[PDB]
Amino acid sequence: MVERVTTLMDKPEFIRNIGIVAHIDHGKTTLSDNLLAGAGMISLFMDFDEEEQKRGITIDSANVSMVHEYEGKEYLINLIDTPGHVDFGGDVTRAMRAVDGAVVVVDAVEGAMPQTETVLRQALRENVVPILFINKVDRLIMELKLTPQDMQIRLGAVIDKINKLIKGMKPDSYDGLRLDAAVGKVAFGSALNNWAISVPFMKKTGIGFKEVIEYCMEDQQQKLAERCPLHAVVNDMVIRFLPNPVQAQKERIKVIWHGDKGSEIGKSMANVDPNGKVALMITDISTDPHAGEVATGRLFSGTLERGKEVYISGMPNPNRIQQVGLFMGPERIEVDRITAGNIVAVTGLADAIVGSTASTDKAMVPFESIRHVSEPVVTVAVEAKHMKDLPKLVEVLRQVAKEDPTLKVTINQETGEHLLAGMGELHLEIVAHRIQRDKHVEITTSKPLVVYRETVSAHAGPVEGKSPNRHNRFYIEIEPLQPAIFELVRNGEISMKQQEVERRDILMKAGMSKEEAKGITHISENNIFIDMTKGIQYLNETMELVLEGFEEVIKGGPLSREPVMGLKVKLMDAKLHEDSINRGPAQVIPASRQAIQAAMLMAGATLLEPFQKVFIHVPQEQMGGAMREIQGRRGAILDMKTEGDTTIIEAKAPVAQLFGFAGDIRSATEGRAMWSTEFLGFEPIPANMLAETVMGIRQRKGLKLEMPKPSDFIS
Ligand SMILES: Nc1nc2c(ncn2[C@@H]2O[C@H](COP(=O)(O)OP(=O)(O)CP(=O)(O)O)[C@@H](O)[C@H]2O)c(=O)[nH]1
Ligand SMILES: [Cl-]
Ligand SMILES: [Cl-]
Ligand SMILES: [Mg+2]
Repeated sequence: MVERVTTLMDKPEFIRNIGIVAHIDHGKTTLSDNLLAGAGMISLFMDFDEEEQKRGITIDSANVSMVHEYEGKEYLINLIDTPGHVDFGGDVTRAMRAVDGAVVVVDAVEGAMPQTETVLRQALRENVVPILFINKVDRLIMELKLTPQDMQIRLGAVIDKINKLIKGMKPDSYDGLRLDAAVGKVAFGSALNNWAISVPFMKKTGIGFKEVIEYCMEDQQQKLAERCPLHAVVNDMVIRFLPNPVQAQKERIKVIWHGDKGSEIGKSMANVDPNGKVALMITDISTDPHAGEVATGRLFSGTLERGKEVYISGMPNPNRIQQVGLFMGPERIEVDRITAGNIVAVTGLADAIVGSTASTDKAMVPFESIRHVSEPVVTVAVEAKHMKDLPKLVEVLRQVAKEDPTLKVTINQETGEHLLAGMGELHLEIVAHRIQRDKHVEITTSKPLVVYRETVSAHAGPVEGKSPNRHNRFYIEIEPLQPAIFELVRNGEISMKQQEVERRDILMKAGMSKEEAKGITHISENNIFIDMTKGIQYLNETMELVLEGFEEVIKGGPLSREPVMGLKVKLMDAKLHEDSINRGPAQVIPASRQAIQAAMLMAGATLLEPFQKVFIHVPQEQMGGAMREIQGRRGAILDMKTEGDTTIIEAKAPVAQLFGFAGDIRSATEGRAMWSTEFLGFEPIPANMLAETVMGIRQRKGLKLEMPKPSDFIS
C-alpha cells in the first residue's frame, strides 16, 4: 500500500504510532507479522537479521507501516516490534520514546511475567497508552483442556494483574488507563493461527467462547481465523483505543519536553503542526548498506524534506537532510516529505545520536534524555586480528557504541586493549558478531567476565588522610548505606539539586538521623558523602576538592578498581593550611582519596557480584534435568510452583555462573524447558573467595599482584 501510506501520513488524526512490547517469547513478532499479512502489507518478516532468524530472537527494534480500514476510513499504523530479551531492553526504551500507544502482549499460559511489568512501566513513564493482547489462547485451550469458565477465570486473572500494575504505577490516571474487556481494550487469541476475539467483537458477530473452544478442539483454527481475523480485531482495537498524534503529543511532551509549553514550538508540537518549525526526537541510529547511517525518530512539529537543514542539540553546525522516508521492515520507503506526527527514517544527520533533538532553531530547548539505567555487568576484551585493522576497529567501536548506547567501550590503559561492557553474554555475543559480519573487522575476544562492585560490610573510622605536603588532614568515617537509604539514592528520589528541607524530610522519614540528613553533601552513583564538621576555616572552598577524591574512589575501589556501591562516607574533622598555595587540588584530592580508601579497607571491604533471577517453565518429565542445571551453578532456588504438567522454578544465580546456560538447559531438558532471566542485583561473593576473586580481577587488569592494605594509603 505504497501510495496509500503516503496519502495517509499527511493526516495526523488517522495515524497511530504504536509499539509491540512483551516478555520474551510471548509472541510480539508473530503478532506483528500476521497483522501485516492480514492487512495485505506482506504475503518472520520483522526478524530480518540473520542472527535473529538463526537464534529465533528479536535483537533490534524493527519499524513498519501498515494501512488499516476502520468504519469507512483508512488509518496509518506506524508499528515498532521490540525485543523481549532483557539484554536488549534499551531497544524498548528508545521505542517507547517514539510511540504514543503500546500493544502489551501476554502469553495466556505463563501469564504476566517480570518483563511484562518492565515494558508496561517503560510505556507509562513515556505517557504511552497501553492496550492488552492475550496471546497463545490456542495453547490454553488445547494443552490445559479447561472449561470456558476456567478459561474466563484464567484470562480474567491476567487482565486483573495488568490492571494492578497500572494502578500501582499511575494511581491518579488509573480510571482512564484501566483495561476492561467489556469496553474492548483487551483482545485474546492466537497470533500463530491468525485469530483473535474480544468481548465486543463476540457480541457483534454472534460467537461465544464455547464455539471458539470447539474450533480449536476439532482442529479448525483456520476456519476460526476466517470468522475471527486476528488483524481485524487487533487493528480495530489499535484504532479505537490507542491515540492519534493529535490527542497524544500534548501528553508526550509533558514528560519528554521541559521547554515553555506556551512557546511557538510547544504549540506547534501540541498541534502536530506541519508548518511549525522542525522538532524531531532522535530515538535510534543504525546502518544500512545503501542509505548508510540512518537516524530513526519521532517528528513532533514541522516537515522533513531532502535538502532541509536542521540543528542537532549540542552540535554547532547545521546538518542537511539527504533522504527521508519510512521503514518497511528491512526496506526503507523513500518519500518527498514527511509531516509532523510520524515515525521517520532520515539520512544525512551526521551529528545525530540516540536522544538528539533535531530542530530548525539552534536555541530550541532539547528533549529530555532517553533514560538508561542498568549499568553493565559483563565485559569482554576485544582486539583486531590483524594489526593493519587497528584504526578501523577504533572507528567501528565508536560506531557500535553510537548505535547501541547500552554498550560501554573503554580502553585498558595497562594493555592497550578495548573493553566492551554490556548487559549480558548474549548482548556481547551479538556485538562481536555485528563487528565482524557487519562492520567487516576481524577480531579476537576474550571469554566474558562479570563486572563486580566494591563495598564495605561494617563501620570504620575516623581515619586520617594527609596531604603530600603534610599540611592538610581529613578525618573520615565510613560504613554501609542502610537499605532504605540505598534505595532512595538508586531510584533518584533524593538529590543535592533538590530542596534542602525536602531532602532532609525524605531521608529522615527513611531512617537517617537528622545529623546525617542535614550533613549530606554529595551523591555519586549509589554512595553518599556527609559533612559532619562545624566551623572549620577554608573547608568551604576546599570541599569541592574533597568530593573529587570521593568521586574518583567511587569510579574504582581500592580492592580491584571495580565501581563502588553502598557507601556512606562522613567527614568528621579536617585541618587545612592557612595559605591556599598549600591546599590546592594536588594536596587535597590525594588526602581525600587516601583517607577514603584506607577507611574502606578498614571497614570490611568486600566484593559484590551480579546475580540473575531465572524463571523456568518445564514439563514434569524434565524437571529433574532443569533442577540439576541451576543447582549445579551454585544457584539458590527461591520458589517452586506446579500448574498441571508444568513446574515453574524461580531461582537466582551469579551472572558469572550462568554463562552458556542456554545450551546446557536445552540439553538437560531435551529442549522442553522454557526459561528467561532478569537482573536481580549485586550480592556478596562467598567470604572464602575474596582473596582469589580480587587477585583474579587485578591480574586480568594488569594491576599489581598483591592484596591491598590500609598501609598502602595512609602513612
Ligand atoms: N501456540 C502458539 N505459539 C505461538 C503464538 N504466537 C507465537 N507463538 C510461538 O512462540 C514462539 C515465539 O514467537 P515470537 O513471535 O518470535 O515471540 P516474540 O515475543 O517476538 C520472541 P522475542 O521476545 O525474542 O522478540 C514461536 O515458537 C512462535 O511460533 C500463538 O498464538 N500460539
Ligand atoms: Cl544510611
Ligand atoms: Cl571557608
Ligand atoms: Mg520478537
